[PDB]
Order: sequence, then structure tokens, then C-alpha cells
Amino acid sequence: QIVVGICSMAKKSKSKPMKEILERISLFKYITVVVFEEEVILNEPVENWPLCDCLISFHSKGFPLDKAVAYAKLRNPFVINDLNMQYLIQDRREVYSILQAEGILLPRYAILNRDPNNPKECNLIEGEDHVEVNGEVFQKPFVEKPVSAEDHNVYIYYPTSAGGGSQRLFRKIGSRSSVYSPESNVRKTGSYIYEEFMPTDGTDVKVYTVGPDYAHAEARKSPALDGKVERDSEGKEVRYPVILNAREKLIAWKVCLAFKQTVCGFDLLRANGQSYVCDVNGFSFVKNSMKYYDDCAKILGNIVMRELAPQFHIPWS
Ligand SMILES: Nc1ncnc2c1ncn2[C@@H]1O[C@H](COP(=O)(O)OP(=O)(O)NP(=O)(O)O)[C@@H](O)[C@H]1O
Ligand SMILES: [Mg+2]
Ligand SMILES: [Mg+2]
Ligand SMILES: [Mg+2]
Repeated sequence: QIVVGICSMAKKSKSKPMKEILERISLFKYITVVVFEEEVILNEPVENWPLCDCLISFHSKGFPLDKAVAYAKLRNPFVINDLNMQYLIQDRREVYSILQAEGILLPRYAILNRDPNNPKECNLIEGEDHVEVNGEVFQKPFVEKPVSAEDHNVYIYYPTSAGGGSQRLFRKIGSRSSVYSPESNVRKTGSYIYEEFMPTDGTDVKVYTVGPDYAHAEARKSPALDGKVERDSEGKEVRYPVILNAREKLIAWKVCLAFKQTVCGFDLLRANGQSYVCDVNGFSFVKNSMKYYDDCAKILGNIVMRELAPQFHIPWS
């Protein structure tokens, strides 16, 4: 049997979408799935981790990515989502740098790197209705993102003409994804990316790749609007159907390959007749879609079989 090893925190490895996909990959005649226990990931040296031929592994909070990297170097499995790229995915500066290099449209942006021992010495000038970062002017509305992609405290600053203040976004707390604040001035500690605010119809397009030639997309209310989460009768967040256009399918192809993440989530802002990438999240599954579960498992299994059947002498067309 070809062994597909799953290496992530238990919250992820035991999530419903993970279980739905793994039960389906297990239906492949020549594939066995082995899910690495969290206690092993955290407490055992990599030399003791289960063997696999193909490794599906991804960082989330508390995950020892250094160990996953060392395991992959030690065992040389076929890696579905590249591990070293997952250090870069944690840094919004590195994400935007890769997107730029790939000719991918993204919001006009500037990086404010602030020295925590000399915080007033960074390249920031502030007006009541704009900031100037490294000399570049961003008129309000503009967006302020922590350089850490794991920090979801993204702020939007409203122009005086709209009443000023700001919208403070955060990891969804039950019924809310943002709150209005009267504060009009930008944060004065930390490093940030400042970006132009892209006007959309008030929704985000969420894209989920499984290899570069498959991408499921759906839309959700932007947390940049009022911040009240829309929920249906079953209690799940409202999603809107999306079909990606030719340009966006190419964006998906580029993102997947550029970040070397077979399974890759990213966000699009449909603004001014184009689509702009504002976020790349790496490993991410769609929830509550039986067709996605089917498709994703089939694609991943086929990828595994295509790559490894020859060395295993398994017939595969
Ligand atoms: N430049 C922009 N213009 C307009 N809206 C933006 C812009 N940047 C981000 N937003 C909005 O703010 C939301 C959050 O920003 P995003 O860069 O996705 O942060 P995040 O913290 O990485 N969120 P997550 O998808 O959970 O990882 C986006 O989904 C958009 O609705
Ligand atoms: Mg099987
Ligand atoms: Mg996002
Ligand atoms: Mg993100």
C-alpha cells in the first residue's frame, strides 16, 4: 500500500472536513491513510514519526513546522503542500512579494516596518484623512494589516466624509467579525501593511484550490461592512454561489503553483472590473459541500496515484 500521512494539529486532523476527505481518499484501493497523533507530533522526535510515501502537512497555531520540515528531509516523501513555503505564508509581506512576482493583481500597498525600540522613527506621516508610508500616500479609506498573517486584527479607516473612525476586524466571535471604533488614527506599535481599499459589492470571493486546475469559489459578506455575521436557519454562515471567470481561474492556477500549496485558500476582491488577491491562507478545505469533499478526495488520490504508482508497480492510466 501507498501510505498517505496526515500531519497537523488535532483540531485540524479531526475536523469534519478533514474526516470527510480522508474517508474518501481511503476508498482508493492502493492507498492507506495514517493520521499522525498530536502527542506524537509535539512530543516525539521526528525519527519516531510514522512512515509515509506522501505527506499532507500544514501549519496552524501551535504546530511545530520546524519538525515537519525535518521529518520531510529525513523521509523524503512526496509533499502535497510544500512545508518551507508555510513559513512565508505566515508573513503578509512575503505573500504580497510572491503575488507581485507572479504578475497577480493586488491592492496598491506599502509596508511600514517599525522598530519596537524606536517606534516613532519609522517612515510614517499621518494626516486626519490619509497616511504616508515610505512616502506613499494612502487617502482614506485604507486598510491596515498586521505583518503577521496569523494576526487577524485588520483595521479599515473611514474618510472624514463618511464620519471617520475605523472598522476593527477580528477572528469571528460568534455573531460578529468586526466592530466600529470612533478611533481615527492608526495603530502606533507593531509593523503593518497599508493598502488601498478596493470597492466591492460588499462580498469577498473565497477560493479553494485542489491542485492548479481545480478551484471551488464562494462568496461571503465582507467583515469590512458592519460586522454582523449572516447566519441561516441551521446556524451556519451564509455563503453565495460564485463561478470564477477565466482571469480568476488563472489566478488560482498561479497561486497554487507559486506557493506550492496543492490545497490552498485565498481571497479575491472583485473591484473595478478586475479581481484582486488580498490574502493567501494556504491549506484550507471547503465546508458543507458534499461535491467538494468528493472532488477534493478524488483529485488528491489521483495526484498520489499518478506520482507514486510507477515506483510501486501499480497499474495506472
Ligand atoms: N485592500 C482591501 N480592500 C477592501 N477590502 C479589504 C482589503 N483588504 C482586506 N479587505 C477586507 O478585509 C477582510 C480581511 O482581510 P484579509 O487580508 O483577508 O485578513 P485575514 O486576517 O488574513 N483573514 P483570513 O481570511 O481569516 O485569513 C477581507 O476578507 C476583505 O473583506
Ligand atoms: Mg484504501
Ligand atoms: Mg482573508
Ligand atoms: Mg488570511
